[PDB]
Amino acid sequence: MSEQSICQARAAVMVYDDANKKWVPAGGSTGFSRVHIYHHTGNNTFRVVGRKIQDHQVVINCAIPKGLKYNQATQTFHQWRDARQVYGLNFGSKEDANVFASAMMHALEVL
Ligand SMILES: CC[C@@H]1C=C[C@H]2CCN(C(=O)[C@@H]3CC[C@H]4C=C[C@]5(CCCN5C(=O)[C@H](Cc5ccccc5Cl)NC(C)=O)C(=O)N43)[C@@H]2C(=O)N1CC(=O)O
Repeated sequence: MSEQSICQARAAVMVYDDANKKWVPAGGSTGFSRVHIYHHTGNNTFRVVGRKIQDHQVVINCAIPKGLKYNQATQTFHQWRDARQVYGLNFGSKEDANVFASAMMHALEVL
């Protein structure tokens, strides 16, 4: 397989609607997702890909660039921003937040 999952964590994936200063559910679909970080070993790249638990819709698919600032705002809500959007993960548990942050931080160390 070209891409290998390095973690799976449960979270409600949010994107920030700057115009209304409000978080809104990614993909317009309230509820929780299974959120992976996938590693493409060929070029050592990483992306966050999350799918709704119910209907499998992909609600996030974003690259993790070198130098990203991953903000652990709370024990259960982490966020980061790129050139177009601000993403937030409202984790199902502190354990899920810890798993995801570990993998993210690993990725950011090896990029
Ligand atoms: C899904 C509900 C949600 C859950 C939990 C809480 C936790 C706190 N919180 C926030 O939205 C916080 C409070 C202040 C506000 C102000 C601005 C925001 C919003 C937009 C981005 N931002 C930044 O602070 C970024 C972070 C950053 C730093 C460094 C690198 C990257 C980033 Cl992204 N700052 C820049 C300058 O990039 C922000 O997160 N905000 C969440 C929240 O209240 N709710 C409840 C609701 O919304 O009802």
